[PDB]
Amino acid sequence: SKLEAILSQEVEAEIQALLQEAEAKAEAVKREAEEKAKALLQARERALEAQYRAALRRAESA
Amino acid sequence: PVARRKPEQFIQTGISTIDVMNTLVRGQKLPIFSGSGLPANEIAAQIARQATVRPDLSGEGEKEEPFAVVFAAMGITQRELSYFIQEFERTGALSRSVLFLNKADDPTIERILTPRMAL
Repeated sequence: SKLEAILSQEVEAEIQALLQEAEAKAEAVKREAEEKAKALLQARERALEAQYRAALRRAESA
Repeated sequence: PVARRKPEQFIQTGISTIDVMNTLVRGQKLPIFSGSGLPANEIAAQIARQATVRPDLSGEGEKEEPFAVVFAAMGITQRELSYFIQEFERTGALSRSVLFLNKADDPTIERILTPRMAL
């Protein structure tokens, strides 16, 4: 009862701190997912920029 | 033979395994030993519309030189002649070049005189 509450709140605090660091692990997963997302979108930005920039170059020369 | 100097700059030709491992300097005459059925005319068209000097890679001389591709095809299949007309006029890289072409059915003495004309 009393000792239930004491030891169970202890296990609560331990696994709550550890599972919020696991939430920080999930947040680093989301962080790197945003990193890959911005690398995807910005590399596609550079790709469309360079491709249609060279297309303007080619239409200019023609 | 006293009136020439040695070649000392380079050229890029787009091809990576030419630009890095066996460089084309300006003055060099390097032949492409093709096979029989290999693409040689495709590499011809690619080097023709992708070669560019890089004076920015130098100590920044002038761009007062333009570049000029003199392209002399002698004894071609005429399928390849259609390939060269479209692969030159396609990207607009015909405007810095001059194409001395002759087919296979054209007489043999033009296939003699063609590289004299181009050089």
